[PDB]
Amino acid sequence: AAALARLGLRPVKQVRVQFCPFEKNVESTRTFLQTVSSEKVRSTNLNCSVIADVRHDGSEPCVDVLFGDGHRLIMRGAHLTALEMLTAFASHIRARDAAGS
Amino acid sequence: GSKAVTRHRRVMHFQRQKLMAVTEY
Amino acid sequence: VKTLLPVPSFEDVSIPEKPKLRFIERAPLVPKVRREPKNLSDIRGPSTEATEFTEGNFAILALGGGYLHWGHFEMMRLTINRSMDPKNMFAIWRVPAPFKPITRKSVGHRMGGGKGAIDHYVTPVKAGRLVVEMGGRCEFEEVQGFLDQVAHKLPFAAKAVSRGTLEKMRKDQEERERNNQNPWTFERIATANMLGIRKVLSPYDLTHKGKYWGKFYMPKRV
Amino acid sequence: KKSGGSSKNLGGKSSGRR
Amino acid sequence: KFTRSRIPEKVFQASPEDHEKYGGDPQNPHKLHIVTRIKSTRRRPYWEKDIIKMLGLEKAHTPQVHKNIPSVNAKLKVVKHLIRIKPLKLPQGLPAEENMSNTCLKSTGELVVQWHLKPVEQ
Amino acid sequence: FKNKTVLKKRCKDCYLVKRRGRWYVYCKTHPRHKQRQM
Amino acid sequence: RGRIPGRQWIGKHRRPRFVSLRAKQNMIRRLEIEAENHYWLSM
RNA sequence: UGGUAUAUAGUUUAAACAAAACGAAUGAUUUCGACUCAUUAAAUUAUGAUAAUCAUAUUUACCAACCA
RNA sequence: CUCGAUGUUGGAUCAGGACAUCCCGAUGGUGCAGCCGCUAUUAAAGGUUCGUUUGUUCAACGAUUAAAGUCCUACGUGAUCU
RNA sequence: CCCAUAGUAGGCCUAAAAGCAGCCACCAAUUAAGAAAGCGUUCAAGCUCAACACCCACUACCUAAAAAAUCCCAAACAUAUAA
Ligand SMILES: [K+]
Ligand SMILES: [K+]
Ligand SMILES: [K+]
Ligand SMILES: [K+]
Ligand SMILES: [Mg+2]
Ligand SMILES: [Mg+2]
Ligand SMILES: [Mg+2]
Ligand SMILES: [Mg+2]
Ligand SMILES: [Mg+2]
Ligand SMILES: [Mg+2]
Ligand SMILES: [Mg+2]
Ligand SMILES: [Mg+2]
Ligand SMILES: [Mg+2]
Ligand SMILES: [Mg+2]
Ligand SMILES: [Mg+2]
Ligand SMILES: [Mg+2]
Ligand SMILES: [Mg+2]
Ligand SMILES: [Mg+2]
Ligand SMILES: [Mg+2]
Ligand SMILES: [Mg+2]
Ligand SMILES: [Mg+2]
Ligand SMILES: [Zn+2]
Repeated sequence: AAALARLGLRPVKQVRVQFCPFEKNVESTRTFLQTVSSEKVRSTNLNCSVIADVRHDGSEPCVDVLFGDGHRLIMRGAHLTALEMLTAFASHIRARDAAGS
Repeated sequence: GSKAVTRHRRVMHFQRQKLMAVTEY
Repeated sequence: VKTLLPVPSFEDVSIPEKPKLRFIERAPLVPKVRREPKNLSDIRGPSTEATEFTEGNFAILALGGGYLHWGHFEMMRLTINRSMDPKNMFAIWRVPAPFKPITRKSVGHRMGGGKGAIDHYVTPVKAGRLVVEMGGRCEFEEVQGFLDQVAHKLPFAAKAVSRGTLEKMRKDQEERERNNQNPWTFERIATANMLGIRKVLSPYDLTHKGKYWGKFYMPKRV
Repeated sequence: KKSGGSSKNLGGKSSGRR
Repeated sequence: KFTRSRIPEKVFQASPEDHEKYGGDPQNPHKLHIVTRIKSTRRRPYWEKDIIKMLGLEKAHTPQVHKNIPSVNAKLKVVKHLIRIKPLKLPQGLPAEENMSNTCLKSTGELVVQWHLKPVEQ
Repeated sequence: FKNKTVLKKRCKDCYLVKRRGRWYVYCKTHPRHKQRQM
Repeated sequence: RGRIPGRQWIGKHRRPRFVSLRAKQNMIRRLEIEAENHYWLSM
């Protein structure tokens, strides 16, 4: 949360996390949500929304990130760690922010 | 020569230096 | 559930009325007139006094022989009295005040012409002696910091210890002597004068057993 | 150059009595 | 000061694990010695130089035979760092009058009374 | 820097790093904490 | 460079001498002899 | 650079728990004053430790010195 | 060590070397805004003034300089001088 | 790594003393967090540590340097059975 708060969710428009709790491959996705849903990150951009939609359809978890520019980032967390998902998430923040300005 | 107690570590006789080397833990 | 543990209680401990270290005078009350020989064997070998704890639990251990003058006592006193808590700590001297006179000739004079005049006084110290003893409602980790700071400024090899570390230090050395796989030891050879080795040794080496060389102490020697 | 004082102790030159 | 050395008595007390290493018998002690100087008397005290003369050890690597008795042993304890002590063995026994000229002292310490100088038929 | 025989960190942002065969102390927050092994 | 003040093997500042491996073995060989001398001088 | 001395009212000067002196004020005195007497105010180079004695650096004084 | 002799101050002449760098070069820190400075790392290729009094080395003073460096060399060098 | 709400600015002293100039106490809310261990504020604010939760940082606590003057100074080598 500390590393992601220094950067800030400035370009981000919406973030959506969907996962199936009973499934045994959602630890990564639930850890990603624990930081992004922190008061440090959420404070940087109040306009930026953060949504969590729980499901029990036996489907895989995904993280969908909507940006202001219109570009989208999707990370399927079944075989991705929170750090990998967070790292990729940060890299896109830096690139999209520079493109806008 | 030098006294038995010195501010500096005094060099041993070679026979003693060998003794200390054989009698090492 | 991080497992918590009981803590020691020092409620049963008492603090004296003057916990701080008393002042040490440069010279004794009455000045001495009879000049003394160098007598260097007062810092040579192990100590036979002040090797055990009396009141406190932490101390500064001497790992070598040397002489202490007034400048050393002031450094120990100020550094300790400043860094210690008078309410929960107390300290005492385990060494007497400077009493051995040290003569010195005037600058520019040649050899001869008698003996010099008393310049200053010192306190002889042997290896294995306690210099300062501390205690009170405190652990060793608290005092160990500034006691080692003091120990590093002393003219000999010193180290802060406790009733436990000192005991462990001694038991580990006994373990080394017992499990030593070397069949040849300094004691066995010297006492039996094997190889005529007593022609390069000293009579004191029969008792020091190779652990001492002048004023220096070697703890790794068995 | 710089002169020095003398010793103030005299005597003590007796030999052993055997 | 450098002086003569007093060797403690406990030094000369064989332990049980020493008899199973050198092959001696405390009950049946050996009668004679085989002493041989293997060190120089130079750079040693004069009282060690004199003992070496009394024991007939002037020339080095020259076996001399002495009696295993306290008085002789005492002199050996003063120069025990200049010599090599070995017991005299008599596999054939004491030399007879007819064998005095057929003897030979081997390096094992044995005194053989029949020096034939011929391969063993065995 | 400042040549020191006993390196020591002076804040939480100081970090040890071995470079060019010797130990250094770097600090981005307070560049005066920089030390070089002597 | 590399001066030893004064004479090499005397005085306060001498040339350091180090114990080789055969010097150790040579001394140990002597000790084993004299240790067996103590055994035969004990009976 | 070296050591050796150094410091007290506003000044001047014995001594550190603060003494006297010039000057200041005050009365007493005189026709008014001076003198004189009495009274009053007024200080310990400043810093750290012993607890008021050693140190600490200043402070100005004081003599020292390439060499043949 | 040298007295059946190793000529000793300072200067002139020619300088060799060390770096513990006075200037010139490259860097780190600063109670470095800048201009000037303090401090530390690295660097010995090149350079490091003329005068008044004093036998002077030093020192003081005058005018300058990017700077007027610290030391060793039998207190470098008298079969080269003074 | 992670994270921090509350009786309450405890009482007294103090111009002021609010966890942190000093003296006294050092109890208590909440699953959990010192009447505060270290910075900081004129006093306050403010940043950390000890707490809970998460889950394995799942360490060492035995030593810290080096420079002179003619020109560094044998050459070299980690692996074929201790002679
Ligand atoms: K020391
Ligand atoms: K020498
Ligand atoms: K001469
Ligand atoms: K307060
Ligand atoms: Mg002597
Ligand atoms: Mg006499
Ligand atoms: Mg006589
Ligand atoms: Mg020489
Ligand atoms: Mg009238
Ligand atoms: Mg001649
Ligand atoms: Mg340099
Ligand atoms: Mg030059
Ligand atoms: Mg000359
Ligand atoms: Mg000439
Ligand atoms: Mg509270
Ligand atoms: Mg209050
Ligand atoms: Mg308070
Ligand atoms: Mg606060
Ligand atoms: Mg405060
Ligand atoms: Mg408290
Ligand atoms: Mg914490
Ligand atoms: Zn720092």
